[PDB]
Amino acid sequence: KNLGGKSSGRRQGIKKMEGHYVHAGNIIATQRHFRWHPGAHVGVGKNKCLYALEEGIVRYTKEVYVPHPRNTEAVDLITRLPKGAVLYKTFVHVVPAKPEGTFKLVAML
Amino acid sequence: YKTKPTHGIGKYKHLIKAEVRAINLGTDYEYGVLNIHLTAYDMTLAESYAQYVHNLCNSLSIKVEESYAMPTKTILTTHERVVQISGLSATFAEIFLEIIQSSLPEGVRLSVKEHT
Amino acid sequence: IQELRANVEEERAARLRTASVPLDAVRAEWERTCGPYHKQRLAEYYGLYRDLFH
Amino acid sequence: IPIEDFITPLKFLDKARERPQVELTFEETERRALLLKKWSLYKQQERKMERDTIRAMLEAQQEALEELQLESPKLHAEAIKRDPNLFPFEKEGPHYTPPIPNYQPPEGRY
Amino acid sequence: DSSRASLTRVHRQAYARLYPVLLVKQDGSTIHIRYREPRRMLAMP
Amino acid sequence: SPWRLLGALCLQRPPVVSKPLTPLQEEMASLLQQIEIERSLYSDHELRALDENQRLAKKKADLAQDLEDMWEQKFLQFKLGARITEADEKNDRTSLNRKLDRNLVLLVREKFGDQDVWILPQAEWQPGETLRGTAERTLATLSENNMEAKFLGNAPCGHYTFKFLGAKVFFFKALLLTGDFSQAGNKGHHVWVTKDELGDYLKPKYLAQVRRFVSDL
RNA sequence: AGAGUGUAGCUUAAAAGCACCCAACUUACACUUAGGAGAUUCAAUUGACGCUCUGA
Ligand SMILES: [Mg+2]
Ligand SMILES: [Mg+2]
Repeated sequence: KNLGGKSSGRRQGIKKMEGHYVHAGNIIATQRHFRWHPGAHVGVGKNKCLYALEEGIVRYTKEVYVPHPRNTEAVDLITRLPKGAVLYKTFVHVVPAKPEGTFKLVAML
Repeated sequence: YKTKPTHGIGKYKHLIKAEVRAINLGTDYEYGVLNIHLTAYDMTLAESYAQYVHNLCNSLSIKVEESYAMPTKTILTTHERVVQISGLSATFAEIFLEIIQSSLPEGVRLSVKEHT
Repeated sequence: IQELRANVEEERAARLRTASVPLDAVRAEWERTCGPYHKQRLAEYYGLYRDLFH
Repeated sequence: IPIEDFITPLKFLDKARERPQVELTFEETERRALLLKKWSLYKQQERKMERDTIRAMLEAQQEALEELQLESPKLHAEAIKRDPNLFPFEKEGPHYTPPIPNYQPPEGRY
Repeated sequence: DSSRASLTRVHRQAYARLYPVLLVKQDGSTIHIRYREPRRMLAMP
Repeated sequence: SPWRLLGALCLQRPPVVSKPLTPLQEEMASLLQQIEIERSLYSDHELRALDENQRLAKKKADLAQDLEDMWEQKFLQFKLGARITEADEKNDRTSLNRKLDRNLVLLVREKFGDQDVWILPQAEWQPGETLRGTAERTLATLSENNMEAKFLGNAPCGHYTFKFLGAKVFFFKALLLTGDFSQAGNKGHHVWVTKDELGDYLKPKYLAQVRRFVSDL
């Protein structure tokens, strides 16, 4: 009488751990619900996936969650906490390694 | 992560509560859910004092439930303004019910009616 | 600051959101008080101290 | 029955045409806004007097309940008791006058 | 402080032009109420 | 320690006559008037006080005033009782009708042998008599009138202890919902103090410190 | 008599930051917007004016 339920695992989770070198566009962490939020130099997909935006090193921090004011499912939560409470989520950053470019002499005009 | 010292840094639902008999249990004695009726024949003077007692419960930290009205009687309309109140101490049930009494503007009638 | 709130037409413009402040005059007073301490951030932010006085 | 009267009155739709002449003079808006300022200073102290008594009456009541406790420790268990006879409580607001003369006692009531 | 909550105005927008009518209930207890065609002294039997 | 078992009764009277406005309120009571008048729409009275007389000059191109001159003749008819039935008495401290816009506390003078001090009406209570009924035993021990008082609670207000044998005096509360002051010219000296006469008749720190819980307003 | 003392209501603030006032939208509250007032108790770390109590 129990049908269905045969779905395979979605293989979501951390692809690049902390300290791992990352190139631009490398998918950091595939997820279904927002478990790790995107930090510095990390973008989001439509399917909530985190991908690096610069070449650098993946770091996981705990940061203060301030949501967007136009997000009412998480602002009406924010206006319900007691007066000292502050939310925290874990964020994924990429501390970019290489600089953006160096000034090189091309000619002696 | 569970093995870590920062485990549960991000738990938040234990700071929200996401869901009456009088509380006189042994010594902690509080009133039940009161009703402060207010009545006059004016749309202003029935709402103006009932705006006051709400802001007085806000300043003096009393859990207000409701501020609704009763449907009028044809007798010229009767206006009723009912403020629900829970939470009174031993000490506070005097200082509330006097300054409430002593600040009624003009012929407006009071109540310490209750639930059901 | 008490005297300016004693002239009645001084707060005439203030409640019509239309009073003004002259920027030439604030400048030659700005460098009297905190114009030095504002230049300390600017010379710290522009990296002068970490390069020119080590 | 969840019936009330916070609806809009249905006869109030059509001929709203009395005073579009809503314009006010420039120095008159000074004193009007000078009064609404000086009333806004008025109610601040009109509140701060009441909030003074809401403490100053109060601290004695705890102090007396402390001065009831030490000398009479059986009996600060009944200063925290509650009265039942407040259930049809009432006080009418104050009036313009002591009520009346004897008589003349009339209205047609329709 | 029974002069506090009496300084007021009909806050509504769908409100008429009402006049400070004086009403006696039963025994000369006269109090102001906003009411039309100002009869300026009232009573009930 | 030996205490002389003596409570008291700070009675309150609710003033039934509302205080007249301050003129500082009255400029705003004049300003809250006109803003109520202008922001409205097409009232039923001026629909029949204006548009009739424009149609009546329209037939005159080819009544609500008798209403308006009759309804002023009921306000001039009914003689308003004054807020001021106080200056015609002006000494009548024995009457509950002495001050009408303010709240009143009873004060009966008595005499002791070792002291002689004006007092708030006392209560030599029994231990097995509760404290709350002791407040009810006070209205009905000396003045013997039928003042319809109701109460607040068994909380005290302020404990004052003049010792000689210790003391403790418990200042209670009551409200005059009504009062049948029979034999109003009693043998005693009951003085209805509004507020300012507490320093006129009660001198020390044990009776001019009652003031911190009387309704000032 | 004395002990403690004291920035506007609070400040392990040095003239501030919250509370607080009022008006407009709110059923009211709330939010927000427009506004509103506030203080170093005096005199050279210091001694005499105010409050709180210990006593009479
Ligand atoms: Mg499965
Ligand atoms: Mg499978």
